[PDB]
Amino acid sequence: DRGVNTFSPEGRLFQVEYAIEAIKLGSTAIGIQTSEGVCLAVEKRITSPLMEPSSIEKIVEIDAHIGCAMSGLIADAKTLIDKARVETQNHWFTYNETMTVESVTQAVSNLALQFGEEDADPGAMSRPFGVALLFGGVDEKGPQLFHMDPSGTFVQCDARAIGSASEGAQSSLQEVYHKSMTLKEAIKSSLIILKQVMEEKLNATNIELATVQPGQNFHMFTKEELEEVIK
Amino acid sequence: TTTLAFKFLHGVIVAADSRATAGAYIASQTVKKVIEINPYLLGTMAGGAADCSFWERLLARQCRIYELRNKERISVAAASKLLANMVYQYKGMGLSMGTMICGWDKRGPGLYYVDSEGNRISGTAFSVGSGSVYAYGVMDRGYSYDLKVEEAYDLARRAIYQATYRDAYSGGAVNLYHVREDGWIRVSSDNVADLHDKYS
Amino acid sequence: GYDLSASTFSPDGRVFQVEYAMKAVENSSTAIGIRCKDGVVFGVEKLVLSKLYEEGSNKRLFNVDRHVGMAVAGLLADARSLADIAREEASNFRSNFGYNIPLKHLADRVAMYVHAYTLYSAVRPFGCSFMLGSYSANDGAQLYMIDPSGVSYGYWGCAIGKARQAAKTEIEKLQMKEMTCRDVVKEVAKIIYIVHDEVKDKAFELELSWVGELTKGRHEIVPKDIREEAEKYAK
Amino acid sequence: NQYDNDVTVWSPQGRIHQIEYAMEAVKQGSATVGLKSKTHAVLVALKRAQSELAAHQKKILHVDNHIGISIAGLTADARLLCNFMRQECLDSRFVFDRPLPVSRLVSLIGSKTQIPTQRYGRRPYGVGLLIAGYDDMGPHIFQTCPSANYFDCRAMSIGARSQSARTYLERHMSEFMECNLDELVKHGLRALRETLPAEQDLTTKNVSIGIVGKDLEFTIYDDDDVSPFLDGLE
Amino acid sequence: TQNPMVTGTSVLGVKFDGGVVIAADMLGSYGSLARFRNISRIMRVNDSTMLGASGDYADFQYLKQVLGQMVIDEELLGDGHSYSPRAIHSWLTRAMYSRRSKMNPLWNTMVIGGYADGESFLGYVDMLGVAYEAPSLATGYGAYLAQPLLREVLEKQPVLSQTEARELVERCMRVLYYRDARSYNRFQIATVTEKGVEIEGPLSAQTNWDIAHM
Amino acid sequence: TTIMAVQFNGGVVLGADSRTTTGSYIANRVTDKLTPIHDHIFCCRSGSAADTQAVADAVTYQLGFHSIELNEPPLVHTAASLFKEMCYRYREDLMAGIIIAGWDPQEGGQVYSVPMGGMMVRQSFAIGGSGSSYIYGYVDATYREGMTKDECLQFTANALALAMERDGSSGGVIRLAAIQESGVERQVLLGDQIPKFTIATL
Amino acid sequence: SYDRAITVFSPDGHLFQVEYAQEAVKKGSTAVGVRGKDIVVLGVEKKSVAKLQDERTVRKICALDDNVCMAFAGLTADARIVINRARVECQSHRLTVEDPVTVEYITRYIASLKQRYTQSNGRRPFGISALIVGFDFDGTPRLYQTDPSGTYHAWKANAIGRGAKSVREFLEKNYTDDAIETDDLTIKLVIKALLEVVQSGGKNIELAVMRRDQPLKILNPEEIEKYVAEIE
Amino acid sequence: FSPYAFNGGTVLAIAGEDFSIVASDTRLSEGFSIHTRDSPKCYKLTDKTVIGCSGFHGDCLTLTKIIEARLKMYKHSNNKAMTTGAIAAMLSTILYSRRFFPYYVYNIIGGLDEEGKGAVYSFDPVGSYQRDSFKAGGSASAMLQPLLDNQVGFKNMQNVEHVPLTLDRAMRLVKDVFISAAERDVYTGDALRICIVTKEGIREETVPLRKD
Amino acid sequence: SRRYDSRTTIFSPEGRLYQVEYAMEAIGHAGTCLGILANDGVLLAAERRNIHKLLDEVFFSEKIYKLNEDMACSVAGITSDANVLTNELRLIAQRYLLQYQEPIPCEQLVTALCDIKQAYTQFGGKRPFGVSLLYIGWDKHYGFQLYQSDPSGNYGGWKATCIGNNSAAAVSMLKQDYKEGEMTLKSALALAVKVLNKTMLSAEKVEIATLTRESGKTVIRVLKQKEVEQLIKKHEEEE
Ligand SMILES: *[B]([O])([O])[C]([C][C]([C])[C])[N]C(=O)C1=[C]N([C]2[C][C][C][C][C]2)N=N1
Ligand SMILES: *[B]([O])([O])[C]([C][C]([C])[C])[N]C(=O)C1=[C]N([C]2[C][C][C][C][C]2)N=N1
Repeated sequence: DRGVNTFSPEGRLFQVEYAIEAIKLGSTAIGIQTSEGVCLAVEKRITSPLMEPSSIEKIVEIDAHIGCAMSGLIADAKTLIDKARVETQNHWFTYNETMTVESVTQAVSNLALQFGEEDADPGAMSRPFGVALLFGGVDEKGPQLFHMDPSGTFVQCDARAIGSASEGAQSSLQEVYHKSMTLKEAIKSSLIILKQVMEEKLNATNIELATVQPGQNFHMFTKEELEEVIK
Repeated sequence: TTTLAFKFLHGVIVAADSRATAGAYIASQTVKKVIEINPYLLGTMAGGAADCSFWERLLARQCRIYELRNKERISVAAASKLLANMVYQYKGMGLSMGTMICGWDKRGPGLYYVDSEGNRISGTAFSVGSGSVYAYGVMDRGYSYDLKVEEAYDLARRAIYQATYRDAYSGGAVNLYHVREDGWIRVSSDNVADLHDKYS
Repeated sequence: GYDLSASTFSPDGRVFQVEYAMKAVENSSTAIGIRCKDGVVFGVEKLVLSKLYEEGSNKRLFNVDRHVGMAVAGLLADARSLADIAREEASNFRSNFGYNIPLKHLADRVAMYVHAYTLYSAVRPFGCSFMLGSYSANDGAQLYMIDPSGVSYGYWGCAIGKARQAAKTEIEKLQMKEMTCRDVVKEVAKIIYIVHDEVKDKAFELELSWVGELTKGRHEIVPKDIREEAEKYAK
Repeated sequence: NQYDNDVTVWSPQGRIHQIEYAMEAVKQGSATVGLKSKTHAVLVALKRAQSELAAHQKKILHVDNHIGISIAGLTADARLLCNFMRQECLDSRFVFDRPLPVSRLVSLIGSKTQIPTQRYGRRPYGVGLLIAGYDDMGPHIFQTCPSANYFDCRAMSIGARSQSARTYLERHMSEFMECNLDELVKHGLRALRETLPAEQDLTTKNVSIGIVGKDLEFTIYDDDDVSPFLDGLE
Repeated sequence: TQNPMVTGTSVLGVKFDGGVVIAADMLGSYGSLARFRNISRIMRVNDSTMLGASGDYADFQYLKQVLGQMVIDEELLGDGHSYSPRAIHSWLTRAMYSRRSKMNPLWNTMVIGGYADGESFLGYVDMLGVAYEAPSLATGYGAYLAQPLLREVLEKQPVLSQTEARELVERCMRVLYYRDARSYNRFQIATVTEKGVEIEGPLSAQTNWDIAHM
Repeated sequence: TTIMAVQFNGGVVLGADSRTTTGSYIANRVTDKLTPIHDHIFCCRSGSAADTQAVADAVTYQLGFHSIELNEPPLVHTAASLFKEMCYRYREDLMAGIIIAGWDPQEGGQVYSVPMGGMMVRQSFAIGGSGSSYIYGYVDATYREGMTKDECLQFTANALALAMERDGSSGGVIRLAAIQESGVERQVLLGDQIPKFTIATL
Repeated sequence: SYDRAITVFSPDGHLFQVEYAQEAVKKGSTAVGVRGKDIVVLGVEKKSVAKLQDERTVRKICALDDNVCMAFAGLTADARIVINRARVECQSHRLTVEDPVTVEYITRYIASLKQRYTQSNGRRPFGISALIVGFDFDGTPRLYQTDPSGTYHAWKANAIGRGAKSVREFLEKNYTDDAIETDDLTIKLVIKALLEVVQSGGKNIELAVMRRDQPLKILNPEEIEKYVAEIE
Repeated sequence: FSPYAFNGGTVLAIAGEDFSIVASDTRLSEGFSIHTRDSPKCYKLTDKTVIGCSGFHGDCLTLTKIIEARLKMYKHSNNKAMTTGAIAAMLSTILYSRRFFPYYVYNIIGGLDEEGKGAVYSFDPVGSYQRDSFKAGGSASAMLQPLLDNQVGFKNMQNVEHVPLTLDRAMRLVKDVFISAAERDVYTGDALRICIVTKEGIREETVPLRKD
Repeated sequence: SRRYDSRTTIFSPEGRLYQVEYAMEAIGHAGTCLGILANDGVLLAAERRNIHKLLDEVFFSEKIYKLNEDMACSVAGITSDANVLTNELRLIAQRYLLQYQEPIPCEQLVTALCDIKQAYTQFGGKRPFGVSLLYIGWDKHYGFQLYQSDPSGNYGGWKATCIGNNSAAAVSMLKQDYKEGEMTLKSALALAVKVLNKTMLSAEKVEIATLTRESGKTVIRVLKQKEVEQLIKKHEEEE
């Protein structure tokens, strides 16, 4: 038996390595960054017809200009999502201005490795958050998509896919995405890629798409909107 | 300071003067005593400029965070209750603020008065500030629940005008707001000097 | 299984963890200390692991006070924190009693702090040994040595590190007592050139620090000119 | 099998397996070179990237106007240490109203990283740092590791396959002092290129440059700002 | 320290061509009583810095030991870096303000005189944390009596010589002995140049009492 | 209260009155103000009786423990530094006017003054208490360098006697102490043995 | 105080402690839930139906507020702690906001506290699942389900505890838009679901309905016997 | 024991469409004596923002140091310099943090906004603030405010065409109002420091005043 | 430190809590305690496991304790754990009476002690209380009551129950002998004696306590040696 802060022989924290393996069992969420806004789409994955699909919130609102798509242990992501919401609200109170997308991802990545048994307090994490996040927003630099995992490493990507079928989805984005692709073109690409890697026939109640454009705010496609692009 | 608010048939009317003083000296005459919490929430300020500004800004940050978690706009009763509990912690410490929360939630228009002392009451017509006594006179006199929008704007403007004429700590311009079901709108911002030429 | 914690005795009555911490001091470079008629000379053979390092990097000689010196062996990270612990004790003592802390008391105070890491499971014993040298008009020339177990003793000529059993036979031929400080420096640099292995080890820088009447009771690093000449005498 | 689980467990050979495993974390990171002349200090970091649509991770970070660092190892750990160094530099400018000497800031990092390797339940910082700064004693290039040890070097390289870069720096170190910024930044770029595989070569999107000198505050060149230095290498 | 006990009077300070000169009388007053007539109120921080404190003497002795440790601590590292007169002044300003913000200040008024990197530095820190730099300083009752004299010489001759500044300091000390009821005719004169900090004294002034016969 | 300490070649000479008054009433007319901190280190107490006793006990404890660890006779300056620390630390809570005087192998006979505020200054002779104000001019005009251990005892007895007559808070007997390298020698001066000065009469 | 990490990840990215907490929920009594139009029902199987035990002191259905009530499955001792903490939040929500809590708000709080115990030091995860059922201010019946991990979902009809899969499959094929048409109809669908995972159902079933603008109403044995006769 | 000291000093701030002038006297005083004759109350925050403080010098020296550190920390996490409006909003929260032991400082931030037009923010001791065109704070704030109102704001004038505030006309106005404040206020005198914030950086001008 | 840890509050593969289950095994090897609810009162018939020819009688009882004015209890398990538990029960009842100035209801008291028992099985890393309790009392809301409690923190109200040595054998006997709703104190004592004998008696090997109501006052009393002796003889007449 080992402690939570134990390094392996290859130089990797065991706990973090197992937390990254827990994100391969979560739903897939494809994010595509363009010049006219960011687009996020997640696979809801309902396991029962009695289960209400509107209670599954894989994509949340961090602020008016920032969205968030998560994968892996959804319950652990509720603590990271609240930190991000309080961080962007705190920034506004102190500087009277919106926080940048990279700044929000940085503040959420700081808690990633904040865990341990010894030399800790009552309200301290005992393990790492087994969840990955896809931050998409619009600041002074325009549309920006960020990715944060259990290790606490946040990087920027033009197109990212996290979840169970990430490997298959990531490759399908590498040859269908270009720098001049429109936001409407990105929404179709994501939907097409999502439909391929999914088990259940994609429909209006299965997935959940969200978009954040320069002049607009965070927006979640409804049933009607989703149906339009589905056909 | 002179701020008034009253809810008639067509929503809530909010009016205030724009003058800050540093004793006998008139610090400024373009101060905004009405702060916007959000599109359906208004907040007036009276008393300590730094006190009302910092605490109403703190309430606005609390209302935005509340709407992200519950995925819905906060009510006028909850907004005032939030602010009331905030200032209660520092009760009898020097805080000086007399705000009025107005908005249009589920139960129609709502107008609450919240001071630093501890008060938190709901009503149909309030008036905070050093010139509030003068504003009450004109307000009540011309107040009617079936007042027309144009007639309500006149009443609110005339009420702040007479209060700035009698009170030395009230002056500047007269900012008028109108809260509706679709959200509050900035009616006007007439200057007191121009109002004096029209009422004479 | 009786050697995983410092708060465990083995059947024979030994604390294996503290014995394992002494193994780290026997893997480090050799540092010697010689006390004479009016001072203490520290000689540490700094083993340069790379050519990219600057001449003077990773020093093993620090001034814990203005009259006290400190040569170390074993882990450097642990020894650096012990040097800062010794500085605090020396500084706290001057602000309480109003004068320089005696070497005997400073050694004992720092040895007691080192012995506290050899009793619990929450911490591990320091993996380093060190010598403390000083000079005082009222006292004289003192030289103490503390190991990983927290034991501090007085000496005439001490030696720690890998080649300490071979460096102690070279210091036994010297008559330190009657010897001065300028004559000892040479002998100190000669013993470090004899015990140092030119085969197993590579390049090595010779460090030299002293403290006595010569430097008016102030511990310093031996002057470049005097160090350069002493290095030529060794060769 | 039972001596490599805790940092407070000395092994029979007199070593701490946990600290040795923490030094492997720095060995998995991308190479980062750090050399200096007599008036400048340069840190050329080779950025990495997973997917083709992903951006290159930042390797060079701001600490102060006279201090800059290059990371190699745990991303999160690096940030943690960077915040401490930034706070330490701020305190020095607030109290003494002057830049904190680079060497004095390196001792603060060595003490903060030593504590964790002696307490039970804690772990060492899994990251290596290459600090480039300039103060009253000229330009410096320090190197800190997971085992709370720091070295004062004329040139240094840490990360994956940094032995190829270190070898190159060891034969060109003599001609570093009397050499202008332009030539000294290209001397480090050549060393950073040596660690890379034979095929792929340095570009303007996988290389980061950080310079600090006697009459220049720490600057970080990334995309279009590194072409100037890049142009001039075979 | 809400109420000072044994206090010191004014401390003079004037920058000259190649250094700074500081003077202070050696007297510890207990109210109106001259209790201790041989206490040094000037301390040499390091090779390029000197300090002269007025006010509560117990507070000065606490600062003297808190500063001495700092200098000693920095010299143990031996990395070449050393605290400059401006860095010590800054440190004192933060220490005075911090104490004043906690409603428990060190009742003192310091005059920091130094000489580093070819520049003469003359700082001034009071108990409230108020600090500034000037060509000539004077604390206590010296700001009303000696300050006017020092300022009247630096207006027609901005740059002074070592001998000229020293001759001006003696004139100010003599004037302070005629009008300050808490001063002694025994003072010290510290000078910081390129060679270091040097303290002389006790010295005295040449008082004349011709007006007593008229 | 009228305490006094002077020094000579060998060591030092201490002296104090013995009156403890609570208003206009003498609660203790034979108080022993001279307190031994160590073998060759004494201290005269002045100010608050409860404050000086508490501090002296604390210092005596700290000095005893410090001297047992160092295995050497404690320095008089060390004892004075300890006193100064507590006097300065709790200057807003204590009311003391301690005068540390002893003898050590290093510096010999030393006299230290630690007034109310908590400052520490070494002098050749020191006077403290409420009755020391009346003998300030006397000690300045009578003290001469080179006084022997016998002249110091007569100098202290003369000054204390002069302060006891003018001060209402000073009186009773006179407790002297001569500390040298040989040891400490206490001595009390009662009625007839107390120096007398003819009161000016017409 | 204890600060040991109880719940930690494993080689396959699993959280064993939470998986063992879900194993304890499977050994609990079956708790069924069915959302109707103007009535929410809750059914709980009574395993230990001893004749010498006051049945009012050992119920699985509780009321958090006047519009919210819940049922559980797993360790009874833990359910009590979770039920009383949720009751304090309902009273706290009423003190801060004039209106009463919504079904989802309290479900979110109950699930958030469960996730909190699966990631803190010195504690172990809760071994219970909850079926929070109630009505909002709009009159919209609600039904949520929280589990040991801390995740909750809205449902139309769900079952928890031992043999929850068998009952869930029966609800999927039986829950239509005609089975919950009338008050009695919705109550009869809950009693039918419990009849496939119980022995001689009728005297071992305890259900409580919750109509609009009305407090929790526990139907006694006599009333439950009348419903079993109509399902024959 | 009083933890505050009135040190005097006045600071001015006028905003244009392409510039922003922030001026202040350089005399530090206490009671009736003059501490130093060379103590400007203008501090360069960023490349387009200058802060001016007056009042208790101890708080001015500390507030300024805090602002300098807050700007550095903000640039480290946000990777960009703080704007004039963000520096004004942050100062409000810093002044109000010490609400029960407030800084006796009168701050007047002057710089350029995002668009590029001059911006002036006036602050109160506890933290309250607002953006205006011109502002005067200090010991001569009541002596200069009325003049700026008339001259720059064109108040109480019936026949004026309201000519745009040029940078050359504003430079004379700051010099003129400070020459009148040195004739009446005993805390204003000796030297006037003028900082001009434009798009080409911050320029500094120094003019002498009365010494009596 | 983490190797010596026994991990008491930890789940197991089956989803059970070992420590709590091992504490339940220790309660099955303790003196049999039985409680019966009647119409005019409730009693506690526990068997004494502390029998010897050299033991003193000193105290008023050995297993049955008084919580407050209208409540009593009988423990079964670790003797030292009950001393801690019953002392805490008295504190809870005094704290409640100091707050509302009324006797604490029986179910509220039992519930409060169960919250403490369940806290030792979820966090703290300490072993659980190895004791099972039986409570009898009277309140204005439900009158006479009888509750049981185990080491896990679980509790429940009963009419007749038994904890200890032969709980399962005694419980079965009570099941086929308890006339629910028509039981009197006098007829309940027979039941206790009848069940206590068939699950093990002398008048010194057992201890009985009854709780009845007299003139708006709860009366708790332990039956005397003679008082019990007669009961034992009357059961022999029917055998
Ligand atoms: B009003 O007159 O109440 C007005 C309302 C504010 C602007 C929202 N208040 C002020 O004018 C005002 C005055 N002061 C302080 C008075 C004491 C000196 C410092 C200013 N604060 N707000
Ligand atoms: B002396 O007069 O200063 C003397 C010095 C002491 C004895 C060390 N002080 C006192 O006379 C004195 C008396 N008291 C108390 C007053 C209240 C009643 C008890 C005695 N404190 N100091």
